[PDB]
Amino acid sequence: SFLHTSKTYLKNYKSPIEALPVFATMANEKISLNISHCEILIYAMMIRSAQYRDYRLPKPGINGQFEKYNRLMQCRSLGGAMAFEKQHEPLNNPGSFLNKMRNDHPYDLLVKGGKLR
Amino acid sequence: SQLGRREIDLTLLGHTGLDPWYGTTSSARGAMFVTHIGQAPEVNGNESRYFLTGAELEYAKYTHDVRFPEDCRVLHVLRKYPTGIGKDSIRSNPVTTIIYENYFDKYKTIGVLHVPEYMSHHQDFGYELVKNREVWETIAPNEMFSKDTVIAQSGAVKKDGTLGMGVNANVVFLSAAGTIEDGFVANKNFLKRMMPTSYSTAVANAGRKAFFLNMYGDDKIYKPFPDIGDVIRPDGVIFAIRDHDDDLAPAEMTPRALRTLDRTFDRAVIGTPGAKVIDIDIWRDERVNPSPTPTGMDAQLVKYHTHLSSYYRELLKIYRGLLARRKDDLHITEEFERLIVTAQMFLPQPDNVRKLSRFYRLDPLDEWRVEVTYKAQKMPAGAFKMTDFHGGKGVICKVMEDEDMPIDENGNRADLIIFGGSTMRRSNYGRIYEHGFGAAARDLAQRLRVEAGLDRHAKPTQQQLNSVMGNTQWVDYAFKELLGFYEIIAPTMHSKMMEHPNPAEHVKTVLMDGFPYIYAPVDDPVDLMAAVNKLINSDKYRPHYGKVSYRDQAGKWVTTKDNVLMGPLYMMLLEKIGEDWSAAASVKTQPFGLPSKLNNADRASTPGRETAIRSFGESETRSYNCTVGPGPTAEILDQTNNPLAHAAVIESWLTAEKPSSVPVAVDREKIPFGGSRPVAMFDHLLECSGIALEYAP
Amino acid sequence: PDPFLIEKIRENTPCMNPTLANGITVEHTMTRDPNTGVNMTRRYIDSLFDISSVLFPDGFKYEGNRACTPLKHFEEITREYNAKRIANIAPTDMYMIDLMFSYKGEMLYPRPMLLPAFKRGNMVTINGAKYIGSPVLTDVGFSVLNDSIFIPFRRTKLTFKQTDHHYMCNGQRKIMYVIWSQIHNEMARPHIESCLAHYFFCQFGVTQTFKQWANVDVKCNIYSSATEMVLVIPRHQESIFATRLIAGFWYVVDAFPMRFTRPEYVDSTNLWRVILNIDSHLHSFCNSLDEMTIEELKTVGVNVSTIWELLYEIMTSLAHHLYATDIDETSMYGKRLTVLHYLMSEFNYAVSMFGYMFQSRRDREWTVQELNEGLKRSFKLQTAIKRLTVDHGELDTMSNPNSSMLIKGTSILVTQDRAKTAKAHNKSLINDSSRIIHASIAEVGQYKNQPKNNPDGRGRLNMYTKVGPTGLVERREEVREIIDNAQLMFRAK
Amino acid sequence: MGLYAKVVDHNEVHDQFTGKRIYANDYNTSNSDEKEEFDRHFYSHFQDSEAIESSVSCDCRAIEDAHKLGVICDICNTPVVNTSSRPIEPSMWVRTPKHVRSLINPRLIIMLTGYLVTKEFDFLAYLTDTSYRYDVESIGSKETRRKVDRLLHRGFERGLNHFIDNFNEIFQFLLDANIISNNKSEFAQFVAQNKDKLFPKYLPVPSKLCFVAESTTSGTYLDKPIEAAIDATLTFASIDASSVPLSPIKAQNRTMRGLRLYGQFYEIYAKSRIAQKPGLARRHMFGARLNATARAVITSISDPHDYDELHIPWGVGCQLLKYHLTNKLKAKFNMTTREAFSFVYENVLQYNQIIADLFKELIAEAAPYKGMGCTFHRNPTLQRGSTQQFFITKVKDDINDNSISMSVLCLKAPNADFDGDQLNLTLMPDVYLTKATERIAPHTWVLSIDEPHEISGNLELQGPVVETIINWAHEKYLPPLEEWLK
Amino acid sequence: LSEYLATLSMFDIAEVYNHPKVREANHNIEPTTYGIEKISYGKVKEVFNDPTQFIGNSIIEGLRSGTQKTEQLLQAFAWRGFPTDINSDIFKYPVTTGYIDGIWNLYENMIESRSGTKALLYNKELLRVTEYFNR
RNA sequence: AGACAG
DNA sequence: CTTTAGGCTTTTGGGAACTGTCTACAT
DNA sequence: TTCCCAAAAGCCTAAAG
Ligand SMILES: [Zn+2]
Repeated sequence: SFLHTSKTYLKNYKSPIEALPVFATMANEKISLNISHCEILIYAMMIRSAQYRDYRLPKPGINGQFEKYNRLMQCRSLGGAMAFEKQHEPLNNPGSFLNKMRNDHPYDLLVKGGKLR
Repeated sequence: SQLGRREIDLTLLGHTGLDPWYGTTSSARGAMFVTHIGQAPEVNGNESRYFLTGAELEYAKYTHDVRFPEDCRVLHVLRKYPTGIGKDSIRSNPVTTIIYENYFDKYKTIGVLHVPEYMSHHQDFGYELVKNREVWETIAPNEMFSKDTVIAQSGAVKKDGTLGMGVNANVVFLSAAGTIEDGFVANKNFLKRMMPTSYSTAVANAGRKAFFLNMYGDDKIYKPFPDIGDVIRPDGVIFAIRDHDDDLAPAEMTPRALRTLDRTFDRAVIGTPGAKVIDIDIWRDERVNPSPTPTGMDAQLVKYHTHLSSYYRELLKIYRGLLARRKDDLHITEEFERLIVTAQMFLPQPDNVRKLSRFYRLDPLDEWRVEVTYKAQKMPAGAFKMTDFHGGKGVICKVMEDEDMPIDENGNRADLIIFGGSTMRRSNYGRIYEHGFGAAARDLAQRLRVEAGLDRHAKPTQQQLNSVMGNTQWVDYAFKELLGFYEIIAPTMHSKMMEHPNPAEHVKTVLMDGFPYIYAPVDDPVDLMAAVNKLINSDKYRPHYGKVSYRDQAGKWVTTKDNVLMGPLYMMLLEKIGEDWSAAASVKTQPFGLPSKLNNADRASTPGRETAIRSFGESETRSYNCTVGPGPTAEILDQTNNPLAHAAVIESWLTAEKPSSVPVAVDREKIPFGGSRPVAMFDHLLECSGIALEYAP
Repeated sequence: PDPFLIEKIRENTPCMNPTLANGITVEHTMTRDPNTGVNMTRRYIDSLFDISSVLFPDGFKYEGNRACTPLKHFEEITREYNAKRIANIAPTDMYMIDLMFSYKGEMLYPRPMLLPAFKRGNMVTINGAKYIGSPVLTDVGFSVLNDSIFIPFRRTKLTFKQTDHHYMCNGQRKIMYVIWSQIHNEMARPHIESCLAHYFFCQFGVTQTFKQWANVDVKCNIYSSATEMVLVIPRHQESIFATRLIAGFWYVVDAFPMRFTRPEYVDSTNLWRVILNIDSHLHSFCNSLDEMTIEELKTVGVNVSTIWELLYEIMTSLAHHLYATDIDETSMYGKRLTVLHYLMSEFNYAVSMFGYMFQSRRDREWTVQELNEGLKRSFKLQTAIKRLTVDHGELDTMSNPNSSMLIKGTSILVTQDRAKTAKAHNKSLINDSSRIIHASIAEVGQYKNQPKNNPDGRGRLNMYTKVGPTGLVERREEVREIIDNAQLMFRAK
Repeated sequence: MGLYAKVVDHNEVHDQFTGKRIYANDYNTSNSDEKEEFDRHFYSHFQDSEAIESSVSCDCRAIEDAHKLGVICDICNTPVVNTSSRPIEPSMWVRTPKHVRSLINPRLIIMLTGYLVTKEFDFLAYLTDTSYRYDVESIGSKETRRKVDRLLHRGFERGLNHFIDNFNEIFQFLLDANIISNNKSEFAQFVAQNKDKLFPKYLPVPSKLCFVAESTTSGTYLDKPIEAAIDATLTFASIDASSVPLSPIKAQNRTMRGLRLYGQFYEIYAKSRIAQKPGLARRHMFGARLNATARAVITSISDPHDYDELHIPWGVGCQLLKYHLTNKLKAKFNMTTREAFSFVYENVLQYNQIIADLFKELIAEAAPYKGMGCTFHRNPTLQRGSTQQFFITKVKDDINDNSISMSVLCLKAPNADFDGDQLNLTLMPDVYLTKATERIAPHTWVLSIDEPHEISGNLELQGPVVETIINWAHEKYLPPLEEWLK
Repeated sequence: LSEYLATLSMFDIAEVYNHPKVREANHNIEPTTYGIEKISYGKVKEVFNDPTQFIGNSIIEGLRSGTQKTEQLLQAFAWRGFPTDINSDIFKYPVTTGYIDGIWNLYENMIESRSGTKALLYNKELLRVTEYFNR
């Protein structure tokens, strides 16, 4: 629930700098997990300019908001969306047809037969 | 602190009552133990447990056999495939039918009872039925018999009251390298003592579609399949039926072509080689005017069909006589009714009625149907699972010779080697108790064998035991020692043996068996560790806790530096013995090109399974895409999915001077990417919707 | 081994139950009476037909059933059926009976049927496959579940639940449990649920219901709604049942009351039916009680003779099981080991549907042709067997590599939810108050025998269990003592 | 750079086919001949539950030979191609009827179905076809009722030709007030950029392999979603299979009915035969049922060995290395390939010196490696060590050993214990694949992925070896240091 | 090292069991969490952690080198402590006997059986959810 | 979708 | 004043471990 | 079967011509 009256969801945080320690403590309470892994997971959770419907990873890594799991999976790369649930949702989505800059996922090369270009 | 008091009965725990020391093992180990009891096949060499509880008596009492359900008079005895000498002679008779009459009833119900040479319930394991000699000889028409009379009982049921589930192995707890992780180290002799018997059935249909080949006969004599009591070829192959084509007559119907088996384009059923054939069941549709099988290749088929037809005709005649005698008073057992109906389905119908279109689960039947049932003895040498009647389950990871196994100074040879520390982790300590106690008891018996002028590890002859019994003094002394040991171990058994009529018989039985069998009940008032301390701190009854010498993997004969104790554990074999290995260089393909699953007829046609294993799932392809670049993973999945790529791989294997270390398997220039069937299907289906996934420009 | 040692071991050992070791399914299915040679299945069929005989048009007598000759068995199995005398070659352990009816002293066409013919050890062979027939541990008259009284009938599988509701008495707010039960299957302003008192008011008048089921009068102490109408009750003639009726009335009235304008219409019946008009459903509910349910309820300790008596008992005497239950769902004592009622579920359903769709057509004269057509369309050859291998979860596949039927064959119990198996469900078995530790396991079932089917002790059957006639799990006294103490510890706080 | 979806112009696909173009409009059906031809084009038939023998065949089951490759069958006017490698192309085509302006793109239909189609009212149906029956007072909602009232007050013509011709204004009105209420910017931009591709004249009816009918005893098994597609095609057939020619309004209504059936079919098929846990994307597009693969119980070697050393047994070695053995037999001995297969299969359950020598020579000819490269899998695949590369070194001479001697050291990388577990083995058919798999070799999981400078705990020695080392090193075989000096 | 193997039998278990401090730590115990899992287990840990008490014993030599986790040996030689039901609740009455001695009562056997059942269920269904989250 | 094996 | 936008609360629907073996299936 | 969680429906409240 964290990764994907007051609760502690990840999307509620403004910047990842103040969001990492909470997740680090929460994980380290029971599982000894390195800070680098937590940073990688949170940075995977991130999104740059969510208003402009841009879903690729922010650079350098702070200039960008957070986003929920399903929107990131179904709005980042259709190749990665095919391996996750509800493929008809991104297939039947106007945004998927817009020529927007997108990130690359390994399943792309598996979504097609292996053609690089 | 009431440490020696157990407020439990054998009644509150059934299968857990099969062993004592149940409370010294963790509950997970006990549940696994009961499951392994459920999953254990029957071994040819069955022996009673050294430590006995009252449960084994009940479990032996309630087993599978051939029982007369009521006080009945045997009316008829019938036997398939009559035994003797002649032209159409049969070596062995599989099944005997007994038609009996349940008298002492107003109805006098007539029933049927089948006595086969075996009884099988698991898919590939069974057990031979040993017939009671005192009863089987008396089986005759017009004879008297009691209720619940036993015939053809399992070999696991002993002559006395006990059920044999496993084999007593002189286990040694050494942390040898052979027992890394969860394994066993076994010798050839003990594994010979544990050979499961496997009963299997092979079904082949030959009609207008195909005809049997010649695999068990010479040029002169045509034999499609082995006779009853025959042995399968060194390459286990039966039937090998070939499709019937007239235009290919001078090619695939010559005498050499019939004997020769083409692995492709022919249909064989491949069982265990060297497996003796138990029996054969033949079904024939005799009301087809053009017989699909050409003349010459229907000798054994007609032979066995004639024998079966005579058997079922005699059954039908018996029923007809009974009906003509007692119309409207012929209340019969349901099994007898079903047998008569099966006989009617077997025998041909009269010409005034349409013929029977026989089926087997929606599967049509054409002309000849052959069911060959055969038995084999599996030799365990690796990948065979074993359990120690506790939570400890393992796999045979090393098989050595009898000489190479650990041997004590007394001469006791180890049958198994187990890593001791596992007991410290899985927390199944009862084993050790058994182990420990067994050793002491064994040594005690051996001690008597040394004090009676006998030899250890050698069953004395009746003359030697008679000579030993000549003097009462030593017999009484040995019985007193046995009483003391029982008092140390089992006070209940101590009282029982105090109330003993003939101690000389007990001593003689102990000497003959070589081990004093111990009755250790579930509600046994024993402090276990107190008994262990008593055995350790005693001049007698103490097991020989000395050095043990064995042979390591380097061939040296090395003696262990610290004292090692050898003790009898009651082992048991499990199912999942292997034989399900599925290696397949190339797998047959669906019309939509992709490997598929194996149907029954097409899965029982290859030596070992030929399944296409899904070793690339979503998780596996995840790991590959991440560890290695997606390129090679896509190449592997393209070789598997695209049939042309797989054909290119096989062509590269075949057309290379070095089939190993091929420079490039598929020349991607000749076979470009994108030809994989699932991906092409997905892309085409999307294009039919008006969309297509393409790389960003 | 020493023969004397084995003799003493036998002497100092309690024997198991020949009823359970040889196969309890065998005893409850294929046991013949000595006075007359008739199986348990045949007697069960006769009992079912005698129960359903109340719905016959005065002359359609059910004569009985006979055992079919194997000549006739083969002739009937293998019929012409469009010039293809199709026969299924397989062991298929079965036996054929024929049900015979009579009409005004003349015979009809007998209807043949097939029956499983269990062997010793709970073993059957169906279509060439060896199956094991396990009994089902069923509650005798009704089950008490997390918050519910679950009562099965021949047709319906009803559940009585409860909720809380508020009502004003003498100007002060009071809280009472309203007991409801959804009965209209098509059912699945605040949303409420069909209260039992709502059914009372839908059948009888409100004043009629109060007068008939209590010594209480109604006007239109003082009872009134919370958040109009006023129900006044004599100051001394009060009862818990009357208060429950008041609570149910206000539960049904407080959220709805746009259809309540003149309170006197509350004394009627059509208004209540409109509030709930499927008079066919109402009549089926009224005549939805049969003899087996009445007998089981008498066995448990209830005296139902009519379904309205059942509703009164639940509202007054059995409601104790809904909030603070003396018995517990966790135990397994006082339970039946039923076999036939689950094996013949298909046949029971077929007989019920035949009776209902035969009475529901007409009450006029019945012609022999129409009766024969109905029997042909109702009682086929494989009526009770077509769904044995797919719809019944008590018939498992035998995979025993042993000569002993005790370890895996004859010592399997199946819970009702696992007995149906048509659901294909997974309750996760952890967040369930049903699967709590109970000492009953030690006497009924086998703890430390923990298959993945039921990882607790209820999966298997204790082989020393004392089971009396008609498959009722009795309690052995001696061990019971110890067992009692254990149970207290299991509930230590 | 990413992977986005692109709208395909069906007219371009129709023009690029350049083969045998047969249309579904011209199947009048209602008679044996045309129904059978339609069943041949559609309805990939499997007559009996039996393995087919035609490796290469035409559309008809008449040319069973395989040497006739590319020969145009006179019966079907279709070339003969491999059954497994049969190209996946649309089986049929559908053109605009004589009184219909064009056809709506099924993607556009599916996109508009999410918003226009509602439980209380079908906006797209009302806007497109005329034979749609509705009751305004029967609308049990409020937002839907207001949308319906606004649409009625706007007053569009309810003809398909009007909807296609004036699609811009109708779509703008749909955008404006409340009708879609979300994703307005993306959907409007999508319509504005791909307007020309949303109304193709021709529409493809999917491949014969998409639709499967398996006839057997007790009938003919089909699927559920296929049904919808069938109806759609049949609808267009009924456009031309009319005794009385339909009026343009009726033709538009039937065309819209067929298009809606197509949209429903594609939506249901994407939801069921792709999206579900078993399907196409999640079952076959990302790996399924490799060839040259074995699976066996892991029994190992407790002997001085190498960690990158594996011992495949006799049966697994013979069946897995079937074509390697065939190549060796053909190269050395004057044996035909049939004799090679016969020898190999005959000697799977039996031992001989020849095949053992062939295994040894294969492993030796795998020169710059310990043996034949392969991958070894333990399920479930959790860690890097669940999948690891090994090198086959020797088939076991014991026929009774159906065992796999993976190294002791590499056991802890997966959760592999010798308790009766079967693991998977994939034979690498190439040196390039072996070099690629070298990144999955065990030496990759030595360094812990969760500690900066520490070797992973998976390299720790097993129980028996550690206990032996303890009993050897930690023994009092010498006096203490003070007594040793003194 | 083909002769420096490790061996297990009743003698090692007796050697650990007969130690007087272990016997004291297995008697006169209040049946509470503090009185069992902090006092008696503390005494047994002190006995095991002493580098002089047990020398040449395979069990404790393995224990001192991490071959055996301390928890299983504690549950064996010392009192088994408060098994769990299918739901993760603790029974009020603990188990008086460890695994080296026999747990022969009915209450204790049933509660440890429920611990095993908990193990099976927490394996199966928790894997079912955990692998999906991992994916 | 039920059982079994890991 | 009338007619739509905005954000919170309900309701609904897809989804819920991997590999292998075996089992079921016409009236 | 029951718990997760997002997406569409639906509802009161508020701002501009
Ligand atoms: Zn053709």
